[PDB]
Amino acid sequence: MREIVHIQGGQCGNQIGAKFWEVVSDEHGIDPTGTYHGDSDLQLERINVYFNEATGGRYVPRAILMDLEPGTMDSVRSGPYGQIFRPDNFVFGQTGAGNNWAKGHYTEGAELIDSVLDVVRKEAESCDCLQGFQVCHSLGGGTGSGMGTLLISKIREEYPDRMMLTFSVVPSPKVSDTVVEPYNATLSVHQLVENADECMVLDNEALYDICFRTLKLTTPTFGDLNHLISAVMSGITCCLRFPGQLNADLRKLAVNLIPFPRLHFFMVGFTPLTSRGSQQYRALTVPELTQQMWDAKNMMCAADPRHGRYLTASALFRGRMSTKEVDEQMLNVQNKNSSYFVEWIPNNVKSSVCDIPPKGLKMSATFIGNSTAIQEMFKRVSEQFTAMFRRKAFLHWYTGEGMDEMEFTEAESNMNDLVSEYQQYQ
Amino acid sequence: REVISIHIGQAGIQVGNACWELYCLEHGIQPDGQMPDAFNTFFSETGAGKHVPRCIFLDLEPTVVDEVRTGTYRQLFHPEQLISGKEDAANNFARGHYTIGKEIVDLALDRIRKLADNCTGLQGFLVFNAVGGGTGSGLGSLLLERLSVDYGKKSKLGFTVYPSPQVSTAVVEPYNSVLSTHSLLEHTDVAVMLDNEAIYDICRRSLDIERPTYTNLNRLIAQVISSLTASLRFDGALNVDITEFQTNLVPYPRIHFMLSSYAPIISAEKAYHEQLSVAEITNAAFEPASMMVKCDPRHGKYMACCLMYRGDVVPKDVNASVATIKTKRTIQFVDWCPTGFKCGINYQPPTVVPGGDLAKVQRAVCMISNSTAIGEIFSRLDHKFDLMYAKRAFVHWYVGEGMEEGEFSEAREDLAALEKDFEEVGA
Amino acid sequence: REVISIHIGQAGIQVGNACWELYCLEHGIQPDGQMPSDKTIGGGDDAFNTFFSETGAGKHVPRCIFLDLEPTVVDEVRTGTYRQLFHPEQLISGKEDAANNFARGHYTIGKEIVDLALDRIRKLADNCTGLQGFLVFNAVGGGTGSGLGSLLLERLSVDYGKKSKLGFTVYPSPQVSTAVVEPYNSVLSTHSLLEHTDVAVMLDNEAIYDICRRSLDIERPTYTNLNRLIAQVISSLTASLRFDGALNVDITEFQTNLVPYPRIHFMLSSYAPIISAEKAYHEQLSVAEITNAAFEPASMMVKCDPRHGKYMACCLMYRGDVVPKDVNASVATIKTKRTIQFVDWCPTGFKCGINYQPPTVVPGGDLAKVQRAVCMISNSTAIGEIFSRLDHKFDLMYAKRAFVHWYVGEGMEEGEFSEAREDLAALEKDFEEVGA
Amino acid sequence: YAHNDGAPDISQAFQNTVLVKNWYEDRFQSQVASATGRTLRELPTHERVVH
Amino acid sequence: GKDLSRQAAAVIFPTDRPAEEDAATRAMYTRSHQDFQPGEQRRRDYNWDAA
Ligand SMILES: Nc1nc2c(ncn2[C@@H]2O[C@H](COP(=O)(O)OP(=O)(O)OP(=O)(O)O)[C@@H](O)[C@H]2O)c(=O)[nH]1
Ligand SMILES: Nc1nc2c(ncn2[C@@H]2O[C@H](COP(=O)(O)OP(=O)(O)OP(=O)(O)O)[C@@H](O)[C@H]2O)c(=O)[nH]1
Ligand SMILES: Nc1nc2c(ncn2[C@@H]2O[C@H](COP(=O)(O)OP(=O)(O)O)[C@@H](O)[C@H]2O)c(=O)[nH]1
Ligand SMILES: [Mg+2]
Ligand SMILES: [Mg+2]
Repeated sequence: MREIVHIQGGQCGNQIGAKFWEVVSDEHGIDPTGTYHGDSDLQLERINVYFNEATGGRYVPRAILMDLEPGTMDSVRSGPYGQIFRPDNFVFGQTGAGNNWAKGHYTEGAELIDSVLDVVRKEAESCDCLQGFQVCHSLGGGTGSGMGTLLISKIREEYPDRMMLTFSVVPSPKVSDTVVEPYNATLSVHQLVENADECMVLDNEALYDICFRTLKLTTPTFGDLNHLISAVMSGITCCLRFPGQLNADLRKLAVNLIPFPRLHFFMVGFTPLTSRGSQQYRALTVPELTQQMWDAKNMMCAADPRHGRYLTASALFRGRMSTKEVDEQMLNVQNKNSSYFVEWIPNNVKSSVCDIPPKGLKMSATFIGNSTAIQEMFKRVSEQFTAMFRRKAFLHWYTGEGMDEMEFTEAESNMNDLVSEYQQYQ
Repeated sequence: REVISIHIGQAGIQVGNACWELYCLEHGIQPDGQMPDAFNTFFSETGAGKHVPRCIFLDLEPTVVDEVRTGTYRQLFHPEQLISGKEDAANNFARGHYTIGKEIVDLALDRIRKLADNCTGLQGFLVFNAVGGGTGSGLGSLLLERLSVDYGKKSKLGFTVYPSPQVSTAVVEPYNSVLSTHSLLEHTDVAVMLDNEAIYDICRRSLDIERPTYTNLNRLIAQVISSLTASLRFDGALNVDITEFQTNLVPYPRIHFMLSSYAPIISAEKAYHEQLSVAEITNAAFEPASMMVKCDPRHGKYMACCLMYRGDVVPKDVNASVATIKTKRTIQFVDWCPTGFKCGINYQPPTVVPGGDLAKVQRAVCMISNSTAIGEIFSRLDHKFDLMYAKRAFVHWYVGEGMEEGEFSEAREDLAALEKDFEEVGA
Repeated sequence: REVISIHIGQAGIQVGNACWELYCLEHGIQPDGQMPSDKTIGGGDDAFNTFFSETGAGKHVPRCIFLDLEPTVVDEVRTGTYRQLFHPEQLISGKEDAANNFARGHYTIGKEIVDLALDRIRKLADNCTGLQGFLVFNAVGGGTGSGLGSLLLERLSVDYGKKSKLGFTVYPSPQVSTAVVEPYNSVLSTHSLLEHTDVAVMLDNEAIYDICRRSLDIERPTYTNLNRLIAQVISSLTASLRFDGALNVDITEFQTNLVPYPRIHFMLSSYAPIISAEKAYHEQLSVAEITNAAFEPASMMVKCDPRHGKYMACCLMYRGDVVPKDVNASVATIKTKRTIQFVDWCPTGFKCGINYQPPTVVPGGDLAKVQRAVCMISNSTAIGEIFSRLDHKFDLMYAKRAFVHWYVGEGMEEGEFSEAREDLAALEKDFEEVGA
Repeated sequence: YAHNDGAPDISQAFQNTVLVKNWYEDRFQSQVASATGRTLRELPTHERVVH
Repeated sequence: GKDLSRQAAAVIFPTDRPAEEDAATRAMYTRSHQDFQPGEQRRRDYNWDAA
């Protein structure tokens, strides 16, 4: 019916998407061999959104994997639910970028983007009515950021009417993996602010601290982080996949959360996240979900929302519940901490309800917050970018490839104008 | 994805003699060539049941070469992969660069040309040489020149053996080291320094091997090389390829010089003794008691770092350890680069060689960083070079071989330029 | 109607370890916390509600927080049989002990542990809806139960204040003692316990030892038996809230009916019949003998003599098969007797209470399930004699400045010593003034 | 800010038996791992991190 | 020979000797010397069957 085309770039994108197609296959109850094995017929009615029938109930995903190293493809085919992807959707170069936006945006794209454009085109016209695209990638790496943003720009030029979600992990100084993470981050976000519809900012700092303090795991490997991100993405798309008392599609979320075409950077939260040692302390009530949702320690971005103002927000509820308690709870949390919301928009909170909780769960909720405290993170990046660009550190591996320094000046300017307008609305 | 390695000189092929022993032991390849896909980046699988390495040994004296040809690894190495000249260059850059190079280098390059032809997904070249000698310096530089002419854009990882400040075996090694650096600047894309006094202090202090030979040095250097190619070879949680050192650690086209380090260098007894954790090995990889180059980074400022991890390593604790490093102030970074780290993790633990002195460790760290203490190295070498050049000593060897005063002068002022360079960037 | 219970110190949480065992047995709840599967609880389980808050389906978590600074005893609870009943988040544990040092327990470690205890007790009160009051458990002799306990009582009184705080403290015996500086720690405790708590009940140890020796015929009792019958006293006190009786009183009644003066709040407790299985068979149990039995010093919980004092007021909870006619007859016999004397301030010096449900004991043994029992909480002047006894032995050690260097090394000074000493003297003057 | 809130501990890690810092939660994980039969490390991410 | 035999360990900590069970003799000790184990009541010889 309404169709989502999933796109995954880079090492981060390939692994989080593997876990994403794992949990979605789980919710539609399809085995790792490709056949339905669920119980109720309620799951069969909305598998067109994510899978296509091939032969004998073989539901294969509508996904495009994209990278430059075969190691990502080996990690794809190694795990379970690694055999259900179509081998024609395993499009992949051979050389590798390796933390280089130039290589990811001018050379490797130049001969990889055409072939992925052929397959994503064949994938797009294979279905009838798109809802849009959903891309998960990174911003620190090269083959994710550069190749991803180039694809995003090119597919938005071809299909300007379809929606677009982008789950991008941003780097933090405390969890600082690469060295040229500012050069790739600034140039990517400068592409996103002009081309992407809306961006869900993620980072590993919040995810590690969440897994320490709220889950209390001793060894938080990547698979757990990927699953939490997967939980968020599944919670986002719950409404197209299942009926409810008040459905909300992605376009319905975009119009209720984007007041200005450049104010589309959200912070995200997911509930419930409790240590399985304390899973019996807590009950399952809407106020119990709300106190964990609006908490600052539960945002998936290293940005204190109490250091700014919520412009708008949206809450997606799953499971049988009572709408009265939902609305009065949102109203109460809006009136109590009244200073942390903006004044010239009343009723900043959009809510939605679908009637199917995720598997093994009884009632869940996903939080999308458009706050003005995201400029602290971009300032946290811009000051590093200024420190590098002052005397051109690491600059030649970019400039000697086809890029000029004017790209860096305009990316600097666009970022500074964005953080200024966020500060203005504060 | 493959990488071919070249070994130049008397040092180059002895390091290779220990390095390829490690590769056979890590991929379980018998010394006669057959196993009882991860190996495909080093051992091409000829015919049926036989792997034969992507390597070249070369030298001008046949002694150490046919010692390889008659060692344990007779059937393993291709008969002509090991190249051998007739007579030595004999601690003479000009002799190794103009007289004998002109007839050995052409056979070397039209040999690696068909090595590259058999290869498919070449990452690049990684070289092994010493600059104190003549064969490593002279035709090593001559080869690097013709490599840069032929391919150029392919990376050239250079693990070079500089002369130690105090401990020294030769006399003209200042001249040869200077003349080699003059070409090592604009030819190698990135270079790792390896002194011998630093490694001698390591084996004396940590390993407590009181009287070490070269083979102990070669063995743990091979351990370093294996720890930074483990990413290509095996699957890890976060693998970083060869083109990363190019990007994440070379801020300027003429600043590519890196101090290397390794931890834990621990014998068989201190292993059961010590509780190996990521915090202390990430700490121990920073004190100069564990640097492979005799210098003090206290006097310098770091520019970029890179950390390979092998074994049971989760990104949590490596992230916590580098956080404690960034918050410490005993070491310092330059202000013009805030994010001064790069990580990399591979799953397989480093294996041990029978009769070796290193123990089976759960996890290990190979740190490669850039600093300005290397600017201190070149100054300390240039000072004693001027000492000899003022009196024009030993010059008649080079001039009679074919060179003149110009190359001495221009290499002297080039090292002066590199000096001005490092002092300018460091502040 | 809900009441939350906090346990501070080594002694308090061991009493709670026995107390919650009794509660789950009274409401028939298995150690895991789920109800028995075979027996259906029914929709309106209001009785469990005062202590256990139903969460989700079939699980009851108590409204309690064990907290202490040494981790040993707390993690013994965490690894014992009641691992599943409390999950980790209420059992607050420090890193190192206060070590019998009121200063160390009130100023050194209290500064970082009390705030965590407070915003937890906030969330517990938020979960609650009809909060009747708090009740605390501590032994004033120790370091944690005295220091941080008083700090906790102070910040609770500045948080809520108006709600009643039933303090069940354990005083040091005159001759029986395990510590040395507990005179100092006790005096410094009462310095705050006088004006902070509302209704504070005293529990000695040697009196209980005499009880297990004489009536329970246990020749050598351990702490387990002490805490078991103390849990019986507490359960018999709150059974008026937990269960419907013919004549119910709530927790605010001791506030009005037992405390005639805002600073004179110290209550002697007693229980009857403390009886084994053999004596019960040989003894006919009725109300007149136990109403007597509740007044002899051989069945009190504090080693003092009510003969030398005069009663201020008395309160009698009856559990089991008790009709009002004969309890009225027995208290008539008491008020006409002359072996005990009341104050001329109150003619009507009694407060009765009847509940239908009989006492329940651990099935293993030590106590025969009886048809009826009584718990007496009175007010007299023998308590003033106890304080004077502790004040003398405090002054003896203070005159030579013994052990003072630990406190001043922690950061306290002679000012609070002298002012607490004169405060207790003021309490002695108040007792002697009201008793006349 | 909100997510820093702490200092990394310079301390060694014991097993789940010794009562050092996180033994309680780790003990529950290990218990359910023994109940199923597989080890603690080998577990589906959902089983380890969702309700 | 003597400090390798280490007789003092054996005399201070008699590991070779069986521990304190005295299953039935504890009853006769309680009967004769009135010395019970700590957490026990005094036990009369009541025929509870008759009642
Ligand atoms: N660490 C280490 N250094 C070595 C080894 N072999 C040779 N060297 C060093 O190489 C330096 C000089 O170069 P040589 O290897 O002796 O000879 P060369 O470089 O081939 O030059 P020619 O003698 O003309 O052939 C000496 O300072 C040695 O310390 C080795 O196996 N390990
Ligand atoms: N009734 C009863 N009293 C106890 C018990 N355990 C300890 N006490 C009393 O507590 C007094 C000392 O205080 P403790 O509770 O033991 O220790 P504390 O209050 O935690 O102070 P610190 O040891 O410094 O932490 C002793 O004199 C005992 O009389 C018990 O299990 N039951
Ligand atoms: N949460 C999460 N982050 C990842 C994962 N894999 C990589 N990353 C992050 O991605 C960043 C580096 O991206 P990179 O792999 O270089 O992107 P690419 O080279 O373009 O494919 C690092 O900061 C990692 O923290 C994963 O599985 N989960
Ligand atoms: Mg030589
Ligand atoms: Mg104590």
